[PDB]
Amino acid sequence: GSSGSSGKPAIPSSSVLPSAPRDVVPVLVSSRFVRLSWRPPAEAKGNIQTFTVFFSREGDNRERALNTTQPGSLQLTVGNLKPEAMYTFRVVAYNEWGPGESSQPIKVATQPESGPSSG
Repeated sequence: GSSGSSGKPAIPSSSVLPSAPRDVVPVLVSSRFVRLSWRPPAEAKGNIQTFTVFFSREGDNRERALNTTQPGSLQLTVGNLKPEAMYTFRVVAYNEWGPGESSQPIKVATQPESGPSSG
């Protein structure tokens, strides 16, 4: 796994930035959506607005971005996915400063939904 080669000038050395979240694990995965649960960062260094969760289909390079969590919850359910397909979910903390350390990219295979398989 190697992808990124990106960066901006005058950027903070992940000092006053929030530490990467706990290895996000697929507590609950569905055929259409996939829920994820992770622990909040102890050192936010300011005030966190929300958590950004990415998701992309196998092969493809780009990915969407869904940021929306409850007031006091680090759980976010991502829907509108494709069944019988490997997806790569991620998690990032966006605080006053900005996006701190990026979490580890996980791979979850959606559950089989009315698969075309001939028996």
